[PDB]
Amino acid sequence: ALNKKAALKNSQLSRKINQTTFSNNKNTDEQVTKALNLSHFVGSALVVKNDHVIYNRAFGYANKAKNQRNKVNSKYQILSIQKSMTAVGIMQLVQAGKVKLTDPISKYYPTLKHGRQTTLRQMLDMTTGFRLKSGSKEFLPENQVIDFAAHNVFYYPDKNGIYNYSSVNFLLLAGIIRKVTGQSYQHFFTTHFIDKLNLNETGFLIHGQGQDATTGYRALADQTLPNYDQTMPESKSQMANELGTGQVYMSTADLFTVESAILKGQLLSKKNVAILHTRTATGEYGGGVYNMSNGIRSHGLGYGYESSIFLSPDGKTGVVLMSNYYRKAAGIQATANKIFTELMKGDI
Repeated sequence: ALNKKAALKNSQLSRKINQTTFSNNKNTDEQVTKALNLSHFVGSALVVKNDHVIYNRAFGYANKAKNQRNKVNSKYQILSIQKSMTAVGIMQLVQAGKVKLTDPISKYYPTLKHGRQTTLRQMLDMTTGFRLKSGSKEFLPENQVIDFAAHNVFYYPDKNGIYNYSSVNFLLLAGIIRKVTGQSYQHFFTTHFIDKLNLNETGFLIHGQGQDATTGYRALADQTLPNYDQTMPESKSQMANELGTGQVYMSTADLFTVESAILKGQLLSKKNVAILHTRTATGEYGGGVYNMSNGIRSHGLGYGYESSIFLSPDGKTGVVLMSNYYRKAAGIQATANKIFTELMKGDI
């Protein structure tokens, strides 16, 4: 219907994006702003080159009703980009000698009837046959979010060992962090990421964003322009059910800091970062990110938000775009991809 039309409009936007020039004898602000304006971007945009911020600008409204404009320090949902952080949490446990990537899931989830042999390595690479079709419709504490998933997950033998995206893999990994450490995931995340890296605009949505908050907006089918006519709800249960997988908010700077710190070896040895970030035979995905010849990427979608990061192998050069106004017909990822490609060539 309009669904199909929206995919087509987005293809056409990617076309116009991909055919924009980009020269380094022209002002960075002007060129990036032109590309963001093409997609009618709403949110905040960060471009870093050899660790220097070269573009940092916000567009549209954090909360239109309250006349609050998005700011460079606005907070957005990182969504699935949190999986890369859960992945690093697991590999920290590997480095500390507390788990192995060859461990079978049945070591941690003894009640599972099928897929018991599935390794932690496979869960980290999206090469498992597990799927959770939906979480609990009522708010559950972490231990019960984990219990729900372990008892409600499907297993598909056809999908064992081949890349197929399934979020429950990372919820279950978060439950393994809980079991091994005896800590909550929220506490683990706070000490290992928030405290460690001095993140001041990072937290869990279930506890509120505080200052510089944003509101998620709902687009009607096939719309490209932001009208802010409808907010997108997210219940407490939906936030709880994103344990390990998409329950965190960050500023663009805080997201860049985490992903960069990972690659620079600040949280985990460079050797273990490389072991973690290893693609598979069937997919670029490995260890919670997509692995490319020219760095990593991760993308998130939900609750009216979209998030995107592209980052160079050494962590010093990249693009973060986050939006509180997802539109299928005006996605942000192709824009971030093009900026990153140009940035890595030397064209900015």
